Amino acid sequence: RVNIGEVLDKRYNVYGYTGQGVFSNVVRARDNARANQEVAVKIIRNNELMQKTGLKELEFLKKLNDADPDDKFHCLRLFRHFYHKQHLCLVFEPLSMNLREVLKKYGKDVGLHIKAVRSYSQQLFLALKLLKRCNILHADIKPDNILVNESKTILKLCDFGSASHVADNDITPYLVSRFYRAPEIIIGKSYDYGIDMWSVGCTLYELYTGKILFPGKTNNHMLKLAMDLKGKMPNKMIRKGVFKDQHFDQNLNFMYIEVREKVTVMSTINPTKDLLADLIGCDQRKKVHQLKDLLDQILMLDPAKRISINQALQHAFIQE
Amino acid sequence: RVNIGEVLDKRYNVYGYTGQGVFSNVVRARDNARANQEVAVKIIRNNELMQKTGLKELEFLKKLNDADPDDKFHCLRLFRHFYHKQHLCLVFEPLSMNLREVLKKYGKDVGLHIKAVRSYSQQLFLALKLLKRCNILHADIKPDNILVNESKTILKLCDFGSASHVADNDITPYLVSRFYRAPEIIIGKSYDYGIDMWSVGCTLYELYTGKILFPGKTNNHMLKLAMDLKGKMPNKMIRKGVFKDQHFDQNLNFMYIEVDREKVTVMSTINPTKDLLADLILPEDQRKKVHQLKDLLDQILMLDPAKRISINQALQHAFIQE
Repeated sequence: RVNIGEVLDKRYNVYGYTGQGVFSNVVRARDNARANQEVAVKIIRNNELMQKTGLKELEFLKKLNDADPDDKFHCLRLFRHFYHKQHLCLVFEPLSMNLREVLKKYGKDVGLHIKAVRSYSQQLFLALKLLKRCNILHADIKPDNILVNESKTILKLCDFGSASHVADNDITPYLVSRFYRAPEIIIGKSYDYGIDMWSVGCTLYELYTGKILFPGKTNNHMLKLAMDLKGKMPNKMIRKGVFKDQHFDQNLNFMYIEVREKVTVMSTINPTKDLLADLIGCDQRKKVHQLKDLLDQILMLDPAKRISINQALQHAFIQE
Repeated sequence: RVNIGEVLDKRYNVYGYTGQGVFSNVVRARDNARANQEVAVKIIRNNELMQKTGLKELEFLKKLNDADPDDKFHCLRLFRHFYHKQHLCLVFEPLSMNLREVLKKYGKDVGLHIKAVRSYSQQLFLALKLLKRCNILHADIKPDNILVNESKTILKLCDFGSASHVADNDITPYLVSRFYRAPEIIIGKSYDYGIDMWSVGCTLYELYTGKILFPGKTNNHMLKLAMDLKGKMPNKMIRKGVFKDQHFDQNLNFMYIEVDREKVTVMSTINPTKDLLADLILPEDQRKKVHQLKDLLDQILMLDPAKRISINQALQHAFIQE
């Protein structure tokens, strides 16, 4: 809703857009008060509840920035905030583009160089470590919410409008964006940092292949695709889920919805999905193997068997 | 103190020895009351202090067996106990030999197959898991206290005569047999389940190479051997140590003691000379496993237990997951 050339807060001169995505306009400005240095300004919706979550996003970045004084854990750095025409405005460090758009600039299904993915994975885990340390769930990790500097060497985890503290975790199967939504959310089993880990694993595969790992059209389709990888969901797990019903029968069989309407029943699924295959189309192969193995250890259906952050950080794929 | 022939408790015919494990002789018997099924009877030593830890022993085994009904977690199964000529007697499921003896039947520095080692690794971590779930430290894990069945497919962690609760952590620099003793014990830092995981690491290496990992002649030598692997101990950690003064100077430099008359040499930095992969060494399937073992060992052998790999994480490690 803002115009180019507009000066905001008597210092920020808006010279362009990063875009409307998707709950707030983010603009590029130069800051008169600081030698015309570049900033991003996120302008939150004119909106009764959009601003509630904007004030949320403010607090989470404070704690996260307070907790990372030397900024070494790769979360977006918030500078300050103000109000303009009844909009809360957040001022961030300037960052060129998100990984969604770098991936598009790489072309249909191409992916990033394995060097890049390797470096990015380490930065994302450092980010997961900083989050857990603060007892925060980011709860929407994917390429679209990861930003990078102009040189594309440093990434930052951004958009904390979905974030929450670990404790208040509501029981909704629609937490996190679908493609990156972990099985313990869908099923209704209690969850924590592991969902952020699951999401990272989802986007690492996407960073390297250029493809969405689990393009499920619904929660049922998601669980299906997950179990096409790790076989069926563990039984003790299936049972702890407040929504297990919606997805399994008392014989703990998976009820898979189809096309008109169909509802097949499966007692076991049997892994169909070849990660290592997908991670290649046509010493370099060395690392791709490691990455596959890394993806295998973080995409475990039971959160409790999922690789820890420090072990991820310590994994062979990272250590080169 | 027993005679082959001697029947114990009106039911156990003692027919052979496994021996004087250490603090008590252990013999093989058949149980008349059960169609002569095989048992081991452990006879604790007269001493009033020794039978005091025998009660302790009985206690931890009952707890551990109690908390593991299906026996999924690889601790020695106690059947029952009686008394005999004033000795406490523990009756265990019968078990062939320890890993100390199987290692010797393999020959000098030969070690076991990597298949067996990874199988044993999982079983050992499973035992570590039960111990933590019962808030017990074992505190003497090493090949000698790990028994195995006839076919050597299965092992059991045994000899809970050094075990303790986690809460009453006596600051002694001599918990655990020296070669398997973690640096936090020696430095006098506060310690917990981490010391059993360290011990497991040492015996996995020793299980595969046939070699003792840290054959240190003194506590000070052990620290030296451990920093050869990992580098100098973290300052953050050296400070938390009640016995830091024995090993590190005011500047936190390691003081390495040697004989011939005792000389001391100070090292400010100590850079890793120990090459784990090259020790610890056939085909690419195996070789890949051995690299995995080497990666797993490196997480286990972190000088600071705070950084040391957890049990659940160890169980999920690639080396285990096959």
